[PDB]
Parts: sequence; structure tokens; C-alpha cells
Amino acid sequence: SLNPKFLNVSSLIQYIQSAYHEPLREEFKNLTPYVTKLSKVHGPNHPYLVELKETYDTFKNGMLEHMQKEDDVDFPKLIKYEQGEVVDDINTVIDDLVSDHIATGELLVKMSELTSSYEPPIEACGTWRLVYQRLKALEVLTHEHVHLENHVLFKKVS
Ligand SMILES: [Fe+3]
Ligand SMILES: [Fe+3]
Ligand SMILES: [O]
Ligand SMILES: [Zn+2]
Repeated sequence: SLNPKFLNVSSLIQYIQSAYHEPLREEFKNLTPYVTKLSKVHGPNHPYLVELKETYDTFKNGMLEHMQKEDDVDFPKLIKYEQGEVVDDINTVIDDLVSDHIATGELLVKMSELTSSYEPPIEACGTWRLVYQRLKALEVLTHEHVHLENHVLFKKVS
């Protein structure tokens, strides 16, 4: 479709915030209730469900504050850089946002692993099936969100 190579850091940052950050902040606020209900109704007979509320919660958290770092601190440094402005600290700023991505990543591996690649049992209720659906979706979206930053946005500045 549109080759991101032509997008300058400024625009690439904008797209990421309109396509990935903003839609995700809400997705959580809308998905979290369902993930909590599942660990109360079915957690007792299915421990993995209790383990996921946790993982999901700690993922949501890591992702929520890692995204808010990119908006309150790191994107400015990135646009600053594109405008040939002395920043000096960007080399490591990228190396922190890269690690942050590996962290929030292995967490997506566990959730998939716990959910048996998001494949419900024979006893999954609608909510259960719905959660798995919404969750699997939240995995690929962020996989696109992170890939874009890693292999395009960050590489531009480099
Ligand atoms: Fe981001
Ligand atoms: Fe990020
Ligand atoms: O992110
Ligand atoms: Zn079972």
C-alpha cells in the first residue's frame, strides 16, 4: 500500500500514535473488564485463567507506561533529532525502547502459550471465546505496532 520509507520521522510518529497508541489505550479500557470476569467465574476450575489476568494486566501496564514514555519524552527527542538538533542521548533512548519491546513481547508469548495459541477448550462460554478473540487480536496489532517502530521508525534516525 503506502511504503513508510517516504514518511518523515514526524509523520511516522503521528501515524503510530493515531493507528497504534490511541486505539490500544481504549482497547484495554474496553477489554480489561472481560479478562477480570473470566478469572472470577472460571478461574477456580482453570488456574491458567488466573495466570493470564496477571500476565495481561502486567502486559497492559508495561505497554501503557511504555507508550506514554514515547509520547511524553522519546518522540520529541526523535523529531528533535530529524531537525539536526543536539540530543546525544538518542542512541540509548532507542536501546531502551527496543528492550522495552522485548519485555512486553515475551509476555505476549506466555499469554499465547497459556491459552494454547488462543484455542478454547470444549467448555468455553461466549465471554471466554470472546476474550480469546479480542486477546489474539491485541497480540498481532502490537506485533505490527512494535515491528513498525523497530524496523522503520528507529532505523530512520540511525
Ligand atoms: Fe509505541
Ligand atoms: Fe513502543
Ligand atoms: O509501543
Ligand atoms: Zn482444563
